[PDB]
Amino acid sequence: GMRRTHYAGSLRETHVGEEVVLEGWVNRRRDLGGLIFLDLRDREGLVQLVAHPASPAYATAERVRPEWVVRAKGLVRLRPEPNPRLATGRVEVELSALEVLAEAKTPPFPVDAGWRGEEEKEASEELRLKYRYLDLRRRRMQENLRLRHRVIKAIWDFLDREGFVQVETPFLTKSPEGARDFLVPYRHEPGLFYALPQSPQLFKQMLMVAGLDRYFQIARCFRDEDLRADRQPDFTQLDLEMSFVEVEDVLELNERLMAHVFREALGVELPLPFPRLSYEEAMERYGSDKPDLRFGLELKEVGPLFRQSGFRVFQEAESVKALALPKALSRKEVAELEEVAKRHKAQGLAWARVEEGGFSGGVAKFLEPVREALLQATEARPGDTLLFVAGPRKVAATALGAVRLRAADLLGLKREGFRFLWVVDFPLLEWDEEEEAWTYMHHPFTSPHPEDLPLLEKDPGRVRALAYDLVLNGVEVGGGSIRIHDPRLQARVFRLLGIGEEEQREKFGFFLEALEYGAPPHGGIAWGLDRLLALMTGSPSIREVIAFPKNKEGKDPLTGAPSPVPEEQLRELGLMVVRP
Amino acid sequence: GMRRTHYAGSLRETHVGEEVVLEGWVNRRRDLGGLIFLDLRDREGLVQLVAHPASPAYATAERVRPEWVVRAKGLVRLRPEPNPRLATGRVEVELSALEVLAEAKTPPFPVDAGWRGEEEKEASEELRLKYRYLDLRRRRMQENLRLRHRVIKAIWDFLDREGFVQVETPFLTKSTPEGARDFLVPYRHEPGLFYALPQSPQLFKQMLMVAGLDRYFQIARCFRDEDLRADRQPDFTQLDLEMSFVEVEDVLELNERLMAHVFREALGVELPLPFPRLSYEEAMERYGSDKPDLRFGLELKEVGPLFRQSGFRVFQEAESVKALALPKALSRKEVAELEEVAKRHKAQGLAWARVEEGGFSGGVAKFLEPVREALLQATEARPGDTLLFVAGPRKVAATALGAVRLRAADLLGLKREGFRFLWVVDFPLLEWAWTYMHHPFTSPHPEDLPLLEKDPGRVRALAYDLVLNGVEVGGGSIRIHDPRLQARVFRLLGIGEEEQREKFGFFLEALEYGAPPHGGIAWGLDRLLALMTGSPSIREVIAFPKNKEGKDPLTGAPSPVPEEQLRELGLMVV
Ligand SMILES: Nc1ccn([C@@H]2O[C@H](COS(=O)(=O)NC(=O)[C@@H](N)CC(=O)O)[C@@H](O)[C@H]2O)c(=O)n1
Ligand SMILES: Nc1ccn([C@@H]2O[C@H](COS(=O)(=O)NC(=O)[C@@H](N)CC(=O)O)[C@@H](O)[C@H]2O)c(=O)n1
Repeated sequence: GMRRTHYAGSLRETHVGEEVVLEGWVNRRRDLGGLIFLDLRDREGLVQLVAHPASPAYATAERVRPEWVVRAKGLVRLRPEPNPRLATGRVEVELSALEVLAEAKTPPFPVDAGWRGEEEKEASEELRLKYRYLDLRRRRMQENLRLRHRVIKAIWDFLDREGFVQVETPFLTKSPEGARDFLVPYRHEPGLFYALPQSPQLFKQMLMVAGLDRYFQIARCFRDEDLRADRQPDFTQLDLEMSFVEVEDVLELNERLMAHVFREALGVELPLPFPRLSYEEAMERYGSDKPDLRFGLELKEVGPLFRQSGFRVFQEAESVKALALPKALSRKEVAELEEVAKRHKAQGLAWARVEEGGFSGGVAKFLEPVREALLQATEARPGDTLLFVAGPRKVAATALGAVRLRAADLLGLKREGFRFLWVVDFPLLEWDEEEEAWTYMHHPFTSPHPEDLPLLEKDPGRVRALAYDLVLNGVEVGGGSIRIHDPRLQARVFRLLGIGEEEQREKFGFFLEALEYGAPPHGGIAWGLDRLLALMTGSPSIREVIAFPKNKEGKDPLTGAPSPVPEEQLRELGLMVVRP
Repeated sequence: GMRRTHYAGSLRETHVGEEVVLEGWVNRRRDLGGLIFLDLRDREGLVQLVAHPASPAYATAERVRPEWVVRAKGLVRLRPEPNPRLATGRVEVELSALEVLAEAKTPPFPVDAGWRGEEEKEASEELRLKYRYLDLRRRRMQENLRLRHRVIKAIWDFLDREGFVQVETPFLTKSTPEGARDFLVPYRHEPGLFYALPQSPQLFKQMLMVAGLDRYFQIARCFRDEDLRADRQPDFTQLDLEMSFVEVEDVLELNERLMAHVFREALGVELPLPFPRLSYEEAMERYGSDKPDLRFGLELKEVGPLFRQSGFRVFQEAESVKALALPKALSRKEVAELEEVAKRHKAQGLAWARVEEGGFSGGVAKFLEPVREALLQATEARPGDTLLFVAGPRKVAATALGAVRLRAADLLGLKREGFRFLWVVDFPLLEWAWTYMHHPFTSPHPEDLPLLEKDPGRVRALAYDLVLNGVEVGGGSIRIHDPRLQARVFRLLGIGEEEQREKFGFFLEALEYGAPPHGGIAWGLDRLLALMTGSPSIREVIAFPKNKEGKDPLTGAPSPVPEEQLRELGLMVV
C-alpha cells in the first residue's frame, strides 16, 4: 500500500506514541538551539516535525527550505507547550528519518499563512493567475474547490434519488441565449464551423421528446459576451429538464434540491418554501427583478398624492416612488445617491429631512402640504431622509431601487445569511428603453401563459410567460420556464419575435420538426453554479471558485492563451486574418 | 403535485384496485372483440389500457394513433391471462378517461418493438442520427443512456469515498503545435489569436498535484481533430484521475477496485480481483498484441530454437518462429484465409501442418518430424490439431500470428463471453531518432535510469494500459516530478530549450516549485460503455454523437455562418 500512514494535518493527541510516515510540503522552517522545526503541510493541514542533532534525520533536515516536498518518519509526542491555533497543535513528530522528494525555489507570493490560521495579505490577482498552481496551495482556495466538489456530489445524490438521468450533450454543435457564439472551424471544408453551446437548451428539450422524462447535467456553457460584470467566457450550469410539469412542480423540486445542497455541503438549513414574488411585485416593492431581501427599505408609490401639487415634475410623472432611510444624510452622500439615480436613467433625486414636527432640506417645502398622508405611506420617523424619483413606472422603480442598494452600503447595514426567492410571472416581452423595441426576457422556447394566447396577436405586451428566476441575495442564480411543445404555437411565437419562416428553418428547423412527433409538456431550469458557489463562500468573484479561470479580459496568464498559431496551421483551415 | 400517480411501466399486481393517472406515448393500438387496446409507454415500460364500449374514453381511444402523447385515467385490473414479456404483464388499466396532449406524425422508423420485448429491425444509422430524438425513444437506447448514468454515479460514489476531489479544468486553453491537431476557437477581440479545446486534462491534473490536492478526478471531455476512422468521435469522454505519493501498484490497485465497484453497481457483474498483469514483452510473446483478448486461449509459442539444425532454411535462419495449435483440422480454404491475414500483417507467409496420432501431415510436415517430441511438448498439441507457423523478425512474427490467432477464433466458433480485464505494464519508454509513446512526462523505471543514455531502447517506463476483451480502455503512468530528470529526458529526445518553453514552459516552471511524486490514468468512458453493452460502436452509448464522418445529421453542423458573423471575428475564407 501507500508509505503514508496518515495525512499530516490529521494527527491528534490520540496518536501519541505511534510511529507514523508522513508526506507533504514544508510550510515553514525554524531553527532553535540546534533543533530544526519543520511545519509539514498537506491538504488536511499542518503538523510540527522535530529534527534533533542526534537523529539520522538531521543531516537531511538541514538542507530543507520552504515548499520542499519530504517524506518523514517518527514518533508522535506531545509538545511541551501546545499551539492552540492548530488542529494538530498538541502534538509533534520526533523525526527518526527524513527524505527529500523534491526541492523548490521561493514562491512569488506566500501560501503558508492560511494553514496557520493567520490572515493572508492580498496578492495581485494577475500574479495569482499566472502561478495558479501555487495560488491553489492556499487553504482558502482548496476549501473553495472542495466545497465545489461537495455541492456537485450532493446534486448527483439528490437528483439520482429523484429519478433524473444525467445525459452529456454535445460541445461541437449547431451555430442561443442572448450572446455571440464561439466558433470552431471545420478543417475539411473551409467556410464550415461548429459552434460551442451557449447552453444545452435544445438538446434537453429533445431528451423530453425522446421520453427520458427527467434529465440533468453539470453543463459547460460558452458565451462570447462583453465580459463586463465578472463574466467568464465559459461557465458552469446545473441544467435540468422535466416532463409533464407545471411551474409549481419545477419550483418545488428545485427548492428541495437547494435545501439539500446547503444542508449537506454548508451545514445550513434553508427554510422552505422560498418566498415568491411576481415580476411586477418585485419591481414595485424593490425596483429590481433580483431583489435583495437581506434588508428592508421597500419602495412606496406616492404618485397619487401629487395630482393637485404645484410641483410639475411630480405632478406630470406616471409614478413617483419614495424610500425612507433611517439616517440624516450629509449633502455629499445625497449627491452620491443622486448620481447613482441619474446613472439609472432617472431625471434626478429629491431629498428632505424628517424632524419632530416639520421637514427640512431639499424639497421639504413641497412635502409640507401632504405631510399626514406621506408619513402614513412611508412610516418615516424623525431623523430620516426621504428620497424620490419621478417618472415612468419602470424607470422610477429601477432608479430608486439602485439608490436603495447603494444606500445599504453607505449606511453599513448588516446583511447576513442566504435569502432565496423566486421571481415568477415574467412578461413574455421586455421593453428596451434605448433601442425602442420589444425583446424577449427569456429565450424563444418559453411558453406564453395559455390564458394569454389570443393576446399574442391582439396585445403582445400584456402576454405573461411561464418563466421564473431564482434569486439569492440580490443575484440571479437560476432561470427557467415551461416550454412550448406545440409546433404551431412555437412558430407563432417565432413570428411574434420577428423571425420569419426562412430564419426558423435555418436556425431551428430540426427542433421544430421534432415538435411534430409527439412532444410532451415539459419545463426546466438552469443554475449558475459558479455564481452560487461564489455566494456560498462569500467570494467577490467567480474566479475564486474556478480552478483555472480566465482574467477579466478572458485571457489565461498561466498558459498564454489565447495566442497565435503557426501560419501553416491557419492555412490548413482555409482561413486568413483580414488586413486592417 | 404531479398529475400522474405512477410511471406507466411501474404498475404491477400490487396496484390492482387503485385508480391511477398515467401520461405517456401510444406505443400501438389494436381493436379486438369490440375492445380497444392501447399500449401506453413511458421510460419504465409499457402498460395495457383497455377502452370498453360504454366508457367515456371509447371514441377518443379509437382516434388515437402511434406516438401520440396522452393522459389516461382508469382502474388497475388483473388481465385474464398475463403477458410475461411485459413487467406490467399481469395487469391492465380499464379506461375511464383519455385525453390527447399532442398528436404525432408517423415516425420514419419504428420505436415500439423493443418495449414489447421483440427484436428490432436494423435501421439506417444515418436515418437514426437525423431523427436521434426519435431513435432515443427505443428501449435499447434508453438502457444504454441510463447505464451510463449509473456508471458515472458509481464512479463519483467510490472516488468520493476514497478521498478524491472532482475538479473541472479549462475548455478554452493554449494551442500547442504538439502532435495531434487542436480544434481552434477564434478570439474575437484580437483577430489572429485562438484558444484551443483540450486534448486531455493532463497538464492541469498534474498541476493539481503540484497544488497539493493529493487526488483528483474528472469526467472529462477531450477534443482531438484527427482521423475519425476506427470508430472515433471528434470529442469523447474520459474518466481522468491523478494521485500523489503513489507507485504503479497504488494506481493499479485503486483502479481495479473502482472498476469492480462500477461493474457490481451498474451491471450486477462480479469481477474477480486482482486483474491479471502482463508486461508488454510477455503480452507480445504470448498473444502478439499489447491488447490481448483473454476470452480464449490459443497462446503463441516461440519455437525458433527448435529448428536451428533443421534443413528447412526459412525456419532455421529466422530470428523468431512463432507457432500456434488450433483444436480443429482446418480446410485448405481456412488455412489460406489465415495465411492472407498473416501476410496482411507484414509476414512473409504462414506455414502449416496437421497433427496426426503418430506424426504430422501436410504443409511443412516433413521438416517437423525430426523435432516431433520437442515440438509437441512446446505446443502441447494433440492429434487432430493444426499447427500454424510464422517465421521472421520477432515483432513481425508475433504481431502477425497474433492477428492470425484472432481471426482463427472466429473460424473455430469459439464462445467468447464475459469481461476479461488485464493490465499491460512495463512498456518501453521510447521507440526509434528517439520518440516517446504517449506524452513526455512519463517516468522511466528507476532501476533503468542509467540506461537512459547508454541503451535507451531498453529503458522501461512506469506506464500501464488497461485492456478489456482485446480493447484498450485506459492508459496512464507515473509522472516525472524531478525537473532535472525531465530535462534529462528532453536532452535524450533532442528537444531543445526553446521548444520546451514554447510547448510546456508554464508546466516545466511549475516543477521548479516542488512537485510531489504523482501518477494517474484515464479511461475511455465511451469505449468502456460500448463494451459493457455489447454495442458495435461508441455511437450507441452517446446521446447525440456525430456520424462516422464527423458531421451531425441531426442539426446539420458543421454549417456556414453569415459573412457578418465571421467578419466580426476578423477572419475570412481564403
Ligand atoms: N454568463 C452567465 C450567464 C448565465 N449564468 C447563470 O445561468 C442561469 C441560466 O442562464 S440563462 O441564460 O438565464 N438561461 C438558460 O441558459 C436556459 N437555457 C435555462 C432554462 O431555461 O432552463 C442564470 O440564471 C445565471 O445564474 C451565469 O452564471 N453566467
Ligand atoms: N480517441 C480516443 C483516444 C483515447 N481514448 C481513451 O483514453 C485513454 C487514455 O488516452 S491516451 O491518449 O492514451 N492518454 C491520455 O489521454 C493521458 N492524458 C492519460 C494519462 O496519462 O493519465 C485510452 O486508453 C483510451 O481508452 C478514447 O476513448 N478515444
